[PDB]
Amino acid sequence: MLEQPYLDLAKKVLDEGHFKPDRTHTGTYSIFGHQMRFDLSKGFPLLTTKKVPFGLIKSQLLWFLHGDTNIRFLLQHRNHIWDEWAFEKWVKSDEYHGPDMTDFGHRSQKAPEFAAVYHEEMAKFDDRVLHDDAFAAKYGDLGLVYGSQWRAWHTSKGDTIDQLGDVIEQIKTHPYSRRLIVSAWNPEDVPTMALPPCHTLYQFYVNDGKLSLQLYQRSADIFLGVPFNIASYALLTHLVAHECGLEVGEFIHTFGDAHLYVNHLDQIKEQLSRTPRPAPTLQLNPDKHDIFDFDMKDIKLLNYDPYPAIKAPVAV
Amino acid sequence: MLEQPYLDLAKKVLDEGHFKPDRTHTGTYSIFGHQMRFDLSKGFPLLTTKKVPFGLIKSQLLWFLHGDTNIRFLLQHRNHIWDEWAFEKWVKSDEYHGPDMTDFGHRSQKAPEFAAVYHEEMAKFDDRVLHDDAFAAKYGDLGLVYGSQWRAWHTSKGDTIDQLGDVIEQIKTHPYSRRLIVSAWNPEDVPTMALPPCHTLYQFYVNDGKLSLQLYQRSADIFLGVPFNIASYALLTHLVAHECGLEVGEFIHTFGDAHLYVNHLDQIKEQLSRTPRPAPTLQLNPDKHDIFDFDMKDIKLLNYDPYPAIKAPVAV
Ligand SMILES: C#CCN(Cc1ccc2[nH]c(N)nc(=O)c2c1)c1ccc(C(=O)N[C@@H](CCC(=O)O)C(=O)O)cc1
Ligand SMILES: C#CCN(Cc1ccc2[nH]c(N)nc(=O)c2c1)c1ccc(C(=O)N[C@@H](CCC(=O)O)C(=O)O)cc1
Ligand SMILES: O=c1[nH]c(=O)n([C@H]2C[C@H](O)[C@@H](COP(=O)(O)O)O2)cc1F
Ligand SMILES: O=c1[nH]c(=O)n([C@H]2C[C@H](O)[C@@H](COP(=O)(O)O)O2)cc1F
Repeated sequence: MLEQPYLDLAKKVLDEGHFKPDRTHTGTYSIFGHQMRFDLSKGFPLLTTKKVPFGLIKSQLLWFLHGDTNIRFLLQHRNHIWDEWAFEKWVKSDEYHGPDMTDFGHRSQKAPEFAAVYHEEMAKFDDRVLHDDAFAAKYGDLGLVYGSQWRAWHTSKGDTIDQLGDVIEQIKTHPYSRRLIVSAWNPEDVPTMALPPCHTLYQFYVNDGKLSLQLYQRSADIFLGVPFNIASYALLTHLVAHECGLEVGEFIHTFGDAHLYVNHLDQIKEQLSRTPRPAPTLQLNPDKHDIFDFDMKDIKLLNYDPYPAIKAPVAV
Repeated sequence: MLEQPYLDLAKKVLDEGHFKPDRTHTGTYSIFGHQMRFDLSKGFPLLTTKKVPFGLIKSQLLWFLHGDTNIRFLLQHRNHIWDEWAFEKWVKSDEYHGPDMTDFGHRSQKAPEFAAVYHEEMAKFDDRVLHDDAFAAKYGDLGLVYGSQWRAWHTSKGDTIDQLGDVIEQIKTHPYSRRLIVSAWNPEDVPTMALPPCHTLYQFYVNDGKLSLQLYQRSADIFLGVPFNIASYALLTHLVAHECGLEVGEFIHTFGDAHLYVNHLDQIKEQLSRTPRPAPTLQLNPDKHDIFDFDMKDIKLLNYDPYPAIKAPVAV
């Protein structure tokens, strides 16, 4: 079945896992080291044992897949996953001056009155962004995010290398090469960023005509973060092979610290009260080949019958 | 037993492996994706089923572990593993002008007369290096090799980040962090190098006082290259914990393309005619703490009873 992978990763953590403090409060139960593997020939591992929502996953990928470091496309696609860091880079400073708000969010996962401000002054924020190009360009252009990492490596001699572009042009001409990597971890930049890229390195592979991919994710939350991650990189592979004219092999997903949060383990146990159903299947439009173009009307997920969605608290 | 890992990786390739052309002639049998794991508490995985030689492994590590991009320390330590690329960057050019030699080596693994030249003009090379500082500094300073990758990241704003230094100072103060990485893959530099770093990324981990490490190696030869690699990173971990005052956890070693060469598979089958013996145990001197200092008289391997060494041809 395609998603038993997750359920044996998540099972093995609350069984083998050993406790660690984190970079917040809530403890983690962590394993270090896992290869999880999915056979893309017969699927698209979006969890049938918990609604996970393909729409925000597509948007986010597509944002990444064509330069963007600016949340104004994400906002205007009803997606707000990367919304708050834009507010941290602003609540703090010199145009804004308003509410209490310096530090919000965690103290809004359980708040005071906070909800009508963290939700209403960072409403006004995300609004001005979508309509004020000036404002968009500043407090909504996040800088360094996977988008500028894959498509824009800033180099010691002035300019930017579009790495993923180059690896999709190697996939075509030179298929069998052991070099087919996109790193997202740049040292000049990591004694700095809010989050360093959690999705560090991913190499690709052809062999027999179908493209595998492997992703080393350095820090992974078992419950909330790992559902989107399997699916995104699975969506990213389906898209590279429709470009490079290849079939689908594997999506292999490796880990450093796969960790569960102690504040959401009653909830993972409830997910294991469910048996996986038949796995869903994606569609990508034939009339669009340069993967760089896809809108939402170019990737269709079909026949996803999920079990009810299970809620958990971003403490980060 | 600690090295059955290798023998089930190497077994699984000539069994599951599927054929691929490479960046040379000789075909490969390759798997893509493996986590291999060793429990350093009870060992030091140097193969007992084939002599592998700790001396050249120590030298090479130590070279790496204190700035060097120059083979004059490697030469003067009777090690010549990185010797020939120094000769390719020279056979080719303007001080040298001598023998036929432009392209040598492969055509010396099976040569014409080649042996008394590839071996005698690149004798004269490695000699002048060890005695002529001028010459050392040029045709023996390899530039970018793991040494300048770990200890010298060249940055867009002028200077060099000593990454490994910084990660050993984080290991001390902040132990439990999901950030403890040293990448060796720099994009500005990889549309270029002879070999891109085969040992791309490695993150570390404490938890309960003993340090694990995990290495994603992008391209690995099963037979010749993978023996040194398990041991080096195992030696590298033993050294970080004696610095950071930690015990030893695991050494986890992940793969992209683990591949065997078709020209050395009679030879791997002969290694599997042997049962592993008791695994060897290393020593690191108590009076030397800054790992940055170790000479050869600071790491002792004890009680390594190996099976005879099994020879195989560098075609690259
Ligand atoms: C990328 C990026 C930046 N971020 C920020 C961020 C903050 C805390 C985190 N916490 C955990 N455990 N994992 C994460 O991936 C994570 C990411 C993201 C923002 C939201 C979601 C997300 O949709 N969360 C839940 C929604 C339910 C809820 O909390 O109310 C989900 O659908 O699973 C994922 C990533
Ligand atoms: C690092 C680096 C650069 N290099 C260059 C280089 C060239 C061809 C290769 N071929 C293979 N299969 N794997 C490699 O790691 C490799 C590396 C190295 C040079 C020598 C050895 C080595 O000692 N080889 C054999 C020696 C026996 C022989 O060939 O006569 C061994 O001990 O296993 C390893 C790495
Ligand atoms: O440190 C090294 N490791 C390594 O394994 N090789 C070789 C053999 C390996 O199989 C190949 C990597 O494949 P590619 O041909 O893509 O470089 O280079 C060379 C080195 F310098
Ligand atoms: O893309 C992302 N992935 C991710 O998982 N996180 C979170 C949750 C994860 O557990 C943590 C990574 O650990 P660290 O605290 O070391 O950053 O950051 C945030 C993102 F933006």
